[PDB]
Amino acid sequence: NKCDVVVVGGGISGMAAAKLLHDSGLNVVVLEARDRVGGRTYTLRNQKVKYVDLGGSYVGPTQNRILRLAKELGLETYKVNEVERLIHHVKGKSYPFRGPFPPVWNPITYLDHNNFWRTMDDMGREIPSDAPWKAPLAEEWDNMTMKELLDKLCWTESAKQLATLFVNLCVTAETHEVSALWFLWYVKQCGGTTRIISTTNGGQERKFVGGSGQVSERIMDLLGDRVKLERPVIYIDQTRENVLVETLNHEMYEAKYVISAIPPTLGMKIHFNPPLPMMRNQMITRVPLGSVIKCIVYYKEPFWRKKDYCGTMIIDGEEAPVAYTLDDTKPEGNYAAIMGFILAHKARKLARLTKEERLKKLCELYAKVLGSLEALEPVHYEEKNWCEEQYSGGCYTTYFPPGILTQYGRVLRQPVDRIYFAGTETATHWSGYMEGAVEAGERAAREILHAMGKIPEDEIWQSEPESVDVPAQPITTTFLERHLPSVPGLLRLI
Amino acid sequence: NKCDVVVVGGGISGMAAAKLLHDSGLNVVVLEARDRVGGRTYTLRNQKVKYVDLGGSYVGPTQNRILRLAKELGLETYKVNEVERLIHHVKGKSYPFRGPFPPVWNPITYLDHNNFWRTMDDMGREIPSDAPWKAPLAEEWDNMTMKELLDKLCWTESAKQLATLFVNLCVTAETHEVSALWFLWYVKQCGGTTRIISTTNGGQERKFVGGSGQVSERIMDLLGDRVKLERPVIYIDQTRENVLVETLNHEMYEAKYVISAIPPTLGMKIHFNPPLPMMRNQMITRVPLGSVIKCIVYYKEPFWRKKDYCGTMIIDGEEAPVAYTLDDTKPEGNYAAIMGFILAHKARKLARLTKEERLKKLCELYAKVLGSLEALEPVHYEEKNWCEEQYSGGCYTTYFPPGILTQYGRVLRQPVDRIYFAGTETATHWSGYMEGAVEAGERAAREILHAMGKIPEDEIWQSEPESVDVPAQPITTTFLERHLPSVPGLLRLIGLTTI
Ligand SMILES: *Cc1cc2c(cc1C)N[C@]1([C@H](CC=O)c3ccccc3)C(=O)NC(=O)N=C1N2C[C@H](O)[C@H](O)[C@H](O)COP(=O)(O)OP(=O)(O)OC[C@H]1O[C@@H](n2cnc3c(N)ncnc32)[C@H](O)[C@@H]1O
Ligand SMILES: *Cc1cc2c(cc1C)N[C@]1([C@H](CC=O)c3ccccc3)C(=O)NC(=O)N=C1N2C[C@H](O)[C@H](O)[C@H](O)COP(=O)(O)OP(=O)(O)OC[C@H]1O[C@@H](n2cnc3c(N)ncnc32)[C@H](O)[C@@H]1O
Ligand SMILES: CCCCCCCCCCCC[N+](C)(C)CCCS(=O)(=O)O
Ligand SMILES: CCCCCCCCCCCC[N+](C)(C)CCCS(=O)(=O)O
Ligand SMILES: c1ccc2oc(-c3ncc[nH]3)cc2c1
Ligand SMILES: c1ccc2oc(-c3ncc[nH]3)cc2c1
Repeated sequence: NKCDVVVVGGGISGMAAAKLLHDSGLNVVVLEARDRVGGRTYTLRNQKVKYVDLGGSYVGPTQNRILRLAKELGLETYKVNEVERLIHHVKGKSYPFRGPFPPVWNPITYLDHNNFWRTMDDMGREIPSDAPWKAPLAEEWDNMTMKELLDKLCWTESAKQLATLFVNLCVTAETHEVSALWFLWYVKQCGGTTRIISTTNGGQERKFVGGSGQVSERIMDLLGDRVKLERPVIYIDQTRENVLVETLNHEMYEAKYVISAIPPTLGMKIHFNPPLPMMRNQMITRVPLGSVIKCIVYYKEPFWRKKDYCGTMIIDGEEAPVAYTLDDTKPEGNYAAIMGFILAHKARKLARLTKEERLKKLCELYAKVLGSLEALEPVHYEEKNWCEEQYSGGCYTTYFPPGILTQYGRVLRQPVDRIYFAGTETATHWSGYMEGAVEAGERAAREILHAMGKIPEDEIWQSEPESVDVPAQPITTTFLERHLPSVPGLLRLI
Repeated sequence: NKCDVVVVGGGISGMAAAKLLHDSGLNVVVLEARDRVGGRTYTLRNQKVKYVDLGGSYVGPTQNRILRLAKELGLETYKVNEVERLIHHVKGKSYPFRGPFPPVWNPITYLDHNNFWRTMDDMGREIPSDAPWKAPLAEEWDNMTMKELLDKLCWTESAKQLATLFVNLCVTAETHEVSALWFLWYVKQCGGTTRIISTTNGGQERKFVGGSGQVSERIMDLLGDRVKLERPVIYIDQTRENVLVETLNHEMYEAKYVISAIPPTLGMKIHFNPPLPMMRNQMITRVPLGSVIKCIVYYKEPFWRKKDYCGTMIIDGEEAPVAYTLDDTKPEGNYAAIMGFILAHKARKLARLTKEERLKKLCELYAKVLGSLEALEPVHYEEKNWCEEQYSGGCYTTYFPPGILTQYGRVLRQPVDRIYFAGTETATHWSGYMEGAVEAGERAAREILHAMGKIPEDEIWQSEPESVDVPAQPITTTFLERHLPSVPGLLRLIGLTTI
């Protein structure tokens, strides 16, 4: 089976790469392991839900590539509900609020919370988006976990508990599991603490009407039989004139170049001839993905709105199975629902239960947090545990344990002879997201066009015009936010 | 191709498992990815060296399973040279010594060093060998790195520097890369700090005459054509009555049971039907192996012995490419040589050089440490960087980063339907070593014999008689070693007295 380029993986990144090469007139083939496209996106349809995203779902301002590609494919977005108040549930009680962060009243606690977010952003400003290993303190920050950084920075338990929730929600991993350098890079490359965590004007702003799975599905529609489902790649041989790619179902493909568009560690499922260079050989064993169950509970009405709650809950404490929720009701106001994530160690702990047992735990939690018996009467339930997936390895994305990013980070996007590397993990802006999958797929495709003499080197990386539909507003701070002292700062001054 | 049991992997563990099963009367096949058996053991033979171990090589007292297996195969051991003095090189200078650790004269520094080793072993005694996640403080210890633990325990930089060399040499990883719970388990399950690090009476005491690769080679000889070389396994299907195992070169094997005798993360190279359970699916992405280049420099004579140095060097400092060496001269006294390890980040950093460039840096280092110009006159050089191996992933063994051993540790040797797990990583005594490979291969084989109804349950785990050729001396302490205070203990005493 001969072609110009074989793309390994039919997620957003693989599809985005294959579309760009196809549009330029090359013959492309996509080899997809699953019986479906979309990868870490997956939209389920049935009569009870109409459609529901069980994988990645949210898009927001500054994510211009995914918004442009989806629009071209005929998709529209709608705004996640944030009309009414958010809730922070702390020590068994609900506190309603508005804004990026829940209010803090104790003056010492206030200084400590303010300093924490401000310091994460100050640190990020020294970390290059395209080369975090070049931060002036790269080794110092990479050799400690986020747990150790929080222990140093947070003088109050209140700030440490909220910081921990923040880490667990952003990267589906425990603070002690991940490098401080890598985590600080991850926040900075999504535009900072406010942008990453916000609904209005942030990464949770919007969802696609009909589901995000439609991105990969609609590219597969364009490409037709160029997409081969149930073709897990098992072997890549670069010792001859053309590259040879073999699948598990005993097919052989021959191409001038390959794009690897799978999570980095899933490169281990492929046997290489000749062997990979030593730094990549070891890198792909050092880069796990996080752990999460995404759970959606359906109700007759969006009853929380009647109490002036929008459906967003930030829920602290070990006993709560879900630490974060958003309203998942359709833009038409029907199929009322709450989406929640079971994060990191809780995904491992609660996976032992039945689906019915998890539904009961969630409904009882939401009844307490929303202060409503209506939460105890679900009409339907859907969930997906991404820890189970052989061809994802987890969700949302790959995290770096201490020491790995500085030692192996340079390897991620370095070509290996005629194999180029896409996948959201290789992006420089919203890596981890659907936005990063588009950036990395289109960049890896343009590296091949450049290697073919079709475009100049300065066209490999390309800027994206801002979406007219989803424009970004500036992120601002107040004089007091910028200048109030930290807790040890107020002590040095006393 | 039909059989009772397919063993995936022909290193020591898979070879020990296959031998046990074969001896019990079962039909076994070994599917080995490489064109050779032995895996993380590899004995090179050529005219310049005669033979030389480029992978695992040392055995010692308390490693009774590997000693028994090797003896039965007709192999002999000899003692690594420790006749003359050891050297500790720190801050640019060499200090000769004898004993498990260089002597410390400053009384405050002495308290801190004594307390450090003592405390590592005290903590280890809280950790069950067969279940480290059951330690009372397992979560607390697993949620910090070894670097954080050294920062807390060591009240002198001298102790922290030495402990850092200790961690790097024991597990070919950095202190900040590894879980404190996992590292404390690893040391305890090798018999403790003295036993793991010693030559005489420890893990470095002996080598096999002719090389350790003979263990795997001689078992292949016993098994004949049951060992299939250049058969990398790509696919295991358990949806039917018999297990189906497919190889890369397009062959199919059918068996009642399978033993996976490969490093845990190399399980990712196999596509599973049905998919693995979620805990194992994630576990095999969380367990990297360490990084090392093993380097042997050959000389006309063992010239260091004439200066009353045995060849053992503990070398501190970033600029030193090699942090630990042993005399590698043949027991006959010829093919004089120094073996050195390039460890952890230095294996990555120095892999960029040529073989000739690395030889030059090693000779220049040895010349300074030994105060000997003769070190600049090598006659031959061999090396192996284990980081480059597709079918090993690194050496010596698998390490666990913070948080992993408590969350996923119980999965490591849990059977998946009809797949059982061997490999040194699943051992409970000298896991990471050739000893642990034998323990795990024989244990997994006996799990299958029990599943077939051939042996009762209490025979799955079996004790090993002590070697009569290499018996173990106990590790002892003195009254003062046991009861002298730590540095903060002493400060507490001072505070109390002066109150
Ligand atoms: C799973 C999951 C993902 C995301 C979210 C939630 C879940 C449960 N959430 C999103 C955000 C992540 C933040 O960090 C988010 C969370 C919370 C609030 C706001 C936002 C989300 O809502 N928005 C968003 O943009 N991204 C989210 N999540 C991550 C994205 O889903 C993810 O970034 C992209 O989908 C990744 O795309 P790709 O890089 O294209 O990678 P895959 O989807 O994994 O595709 C790889 C395909 O390759 C196939 N494969 C594997 N191995 C193969 C072999 N050997 N041979 C052939 N094919 C192979 C595999 O099957 C895939 O199809
Ligand atoms: C590499 C290396 C290993 C060891 C040492 C040094 C090096 C450079 N040193 C040893 C000590 C380790 C201490 O922690 C030590 C160090 C310093 C001072 C004293 C002692 C040593 O000297 N003694 C010792 O006992 N062990 C050492 N090292 C570790 C051992 O080499 C290792 O423990 C065993 O060899 C492991 O045996 P196995 O569990 O059987 O595992 P492998 O050897 O890796 O065999 C697996 C085989 O599987 C094949 N494979 C892989 N993937 C396959 C697929 N998909 N299909 C089929 N076959 C597959 C692979 O090719 C292997 O042959
Ligand atoms: C004359 C009185 C002097 C008292 C000295 C006050 C020091 C008290 C220690 C409290 C530790 C608080 N945390 C946040 C855990 C560590 C801070 C990290 S760091 O100290 O900035 O490194
Ligand atoms: C007479 C008492 C006065 C003491 C007051 C001085 C403060 C001492 C701080 C030194 C830190 C030493 N290290 C080893 C880095 C950390 C130890 C961790 S732990 O404190 O033992 O938990
Ligand atoms: C810690 C953990 C979760 C969090 O969610 C927010 C938030 N959501 C929408 C506006 N701010 C802020 C926040 C902080
Ligand atoms: C830290 C690093 C390496 C080391 O080697 C020893 C040792 N070797 C032989 C007897 N003791 C002790 C020791 C401590």
